[PDB]
Amino acid sequence: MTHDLIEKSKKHLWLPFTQMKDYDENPLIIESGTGIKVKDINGKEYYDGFSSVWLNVHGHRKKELDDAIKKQLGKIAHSTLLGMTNVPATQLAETLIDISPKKLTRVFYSDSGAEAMEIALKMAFQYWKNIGKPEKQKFIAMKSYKAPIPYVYRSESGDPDECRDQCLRELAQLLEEHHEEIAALSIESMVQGASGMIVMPEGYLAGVRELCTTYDVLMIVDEVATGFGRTGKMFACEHENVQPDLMAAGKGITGGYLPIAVTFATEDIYKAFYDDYENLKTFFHGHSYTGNQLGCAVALENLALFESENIVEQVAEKSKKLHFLLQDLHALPHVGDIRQLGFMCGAELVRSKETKEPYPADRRIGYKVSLKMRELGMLTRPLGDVIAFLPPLASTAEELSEMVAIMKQAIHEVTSLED
Amino acid sequence: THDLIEKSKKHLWLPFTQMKDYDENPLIIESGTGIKVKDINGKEYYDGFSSVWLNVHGHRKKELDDAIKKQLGKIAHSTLLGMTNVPATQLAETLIDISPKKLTRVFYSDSGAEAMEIALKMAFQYWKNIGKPEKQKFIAMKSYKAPIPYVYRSESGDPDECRDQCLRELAQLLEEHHEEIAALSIESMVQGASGMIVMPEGYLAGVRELCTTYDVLMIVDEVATGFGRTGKMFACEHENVQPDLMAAGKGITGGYLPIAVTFATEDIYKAFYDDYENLKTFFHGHSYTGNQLGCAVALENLALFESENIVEQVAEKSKKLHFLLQDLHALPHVGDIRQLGFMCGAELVRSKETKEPYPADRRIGYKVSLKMRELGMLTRPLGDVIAFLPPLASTAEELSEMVAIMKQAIHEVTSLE
Repeated sequence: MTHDLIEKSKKHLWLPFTQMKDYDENPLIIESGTGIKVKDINGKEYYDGFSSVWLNVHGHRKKELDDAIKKQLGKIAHSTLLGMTNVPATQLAETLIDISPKKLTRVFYSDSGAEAMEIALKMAFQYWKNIGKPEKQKFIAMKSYKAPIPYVYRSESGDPDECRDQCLRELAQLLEEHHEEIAALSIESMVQGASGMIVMPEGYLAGVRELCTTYDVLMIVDEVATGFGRTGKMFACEHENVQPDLMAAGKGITGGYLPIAVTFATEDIYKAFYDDYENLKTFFHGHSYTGNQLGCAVALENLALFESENIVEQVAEKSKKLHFLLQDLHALPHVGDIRQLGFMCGAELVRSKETKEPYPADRRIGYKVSLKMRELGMLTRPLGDVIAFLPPLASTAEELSEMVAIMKQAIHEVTSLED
Repeated sequence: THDLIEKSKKHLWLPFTQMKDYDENPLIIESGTGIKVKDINGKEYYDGFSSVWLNVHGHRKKELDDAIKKQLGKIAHSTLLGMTNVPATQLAETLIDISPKKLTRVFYSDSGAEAMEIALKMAFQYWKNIGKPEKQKFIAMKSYKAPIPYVYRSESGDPDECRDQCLRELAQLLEEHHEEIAALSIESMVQGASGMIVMPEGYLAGVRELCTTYDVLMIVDEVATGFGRTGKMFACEHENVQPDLMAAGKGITGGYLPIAVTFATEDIYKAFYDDYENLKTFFHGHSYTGNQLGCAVALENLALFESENIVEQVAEKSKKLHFLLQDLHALPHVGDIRQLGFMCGAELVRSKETKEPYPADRRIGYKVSLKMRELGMLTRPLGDVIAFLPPLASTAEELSEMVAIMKQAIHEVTSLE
């Protein structure tokens, strides 16, 4: 029965990033998917409006991807990368090196995007110790030490450039007086995802790259949310032509089918761990399913679809009519901000335009909208009161428009009643 | 092909491996069948370490292949953030059925390492949520440090004495520090990467008793020992111990895909269950959590455990495995053999009366591993401990074939110091 599936789900599960009480009152259990839609156990279909949490590229039950996994099963599902390697992980690594910024020449596999970033930090940490400067041991976290990222929406000036230069100036001052103790800087690539789909103003990222080079601090670029076509580029750091020292990737790498993550490094960083085992230069980390054949085999096929379906350039083109559709959401009294880079978008809801006072958090306004969209046939995740919109890269222009329409209807319906 | 070899040296950066070593002796696997793998040159190897302690039924197991192809016909991945899917829901029920009584909750992640980190987050935040933020430190077993028994390197060589000594050091530590301690983290029955050291009879149960007495959460690591490896489904069954938190992975999927789990009691779960405003949510998790493809193969893996009574015959085959390993003990540089089920280790030593280790210098474990490779067998040394963790599907004849190769290899490298 379907009512006992539901019952067993709230008895045995503990779900990530969710208040289980919320899950218990509004369960949803997915059974299948095809194209850009998923279907629950009652047969109700939804638009994957968030690409299963921004990792689904070509939709579900993408035949080429289905076949690439079946093909790989005919050989071997998993052999280890500890001390040795396998065919698909080696082949993928070459293809990954080709499509990434030019100075990134090394691929270290891991199991999640979060582990890839932790790996980037250990690499940066050990890097300085290995080249004889163990005083460089602190990190700059871009919101250790904290530096501000520009958020133009709520921001005294409301100016992309003033916000850019003012934040850069704060970074610049932090380096000036701490840099000799700092190993690295970690920053999302063009878009702050979880912090509300906040797009960086032009010149900002190229500007922190520049400061990092000047202060001998490694720059870690997190591309887990933005990588593989999401922003209309293969990697988002191309928007500003920045070369990372370290780059984390995952999610869409497999077209969204399986867990694979990568930390890219430069050759200069790589060679600081290359030496006789005796002189202790080895980077002692890495997991047990790292470079899983099944995940690498579906990734290879994923990147073959990018190149044979000009996916990145389709995203960039489709993003043009998407712009106008999203900008029309401003017609609603409780929108307030619309942010977009490629298929990476957010609509920040407010109780009042130009005070921009948010709703009190206890009004659950992002969550109520997510729930309304859900009854309307569309899945997405609210980040606070920002409605995220990250549809599959393979999303049609008509599918794009159907999704924005459901989103607009949901925002209006919840929000018309709040105040 | 031939080209692959240099490509791998140019593009990869491998985990826990000095790349200069890899370049000098590259190994690139192309396929597998049963408990053997084959490299790009056609050479076959016994998978003597189960692809690092995760491969259960061998490679290209029909039922596991079929379970993934079937799940592909439905959906590969949909999220567990705020919602769920059928395979992850079904699997959770099954994992609850086969895990210790007191564990009722399944939290998914991507790796066994992540499962353990989640367990610590659960413990740290549990105490905060119920108004004991002072309980924020941890005991890690070898933050605070207490000793695990290493009977071979002990001055009594007596299990009970080593056990009781290490328990009273834990006691002493808890007595003065308990009010600041959130949790204690320990491997279940066997210290894996530390060199395959089997815990003495009564020790784990003893640590469970002290955690309960001093109100500290017991986090149990079953990532390496889990799923029949030690001749029980979970090694903690050996001493009937009930964890508060338990990390698992590896063999969960028969070794096919990355799925990991953190088990929890309902008491711990409830401290995060509240109306959203009360700020009690466990805000952690990730992307491919409860992946359908991984959960699908895991469900089938577990069905095979049942229909093939994997556990009852790991325990059976271990009996004769004991004798094969004890004969290995006859080599002048095998100082110790440790075994619990299919989890074994041969600690190498410059000489036995002295138990004196080779200088790490000489790379004895490493050159034994390379020798074994030449001989058609893969394993990973832990320092100068040669690990032997063969697939649970290994036959009695395959075990002895693998032991004979290990023996030859230790003999040739070692007699040669």
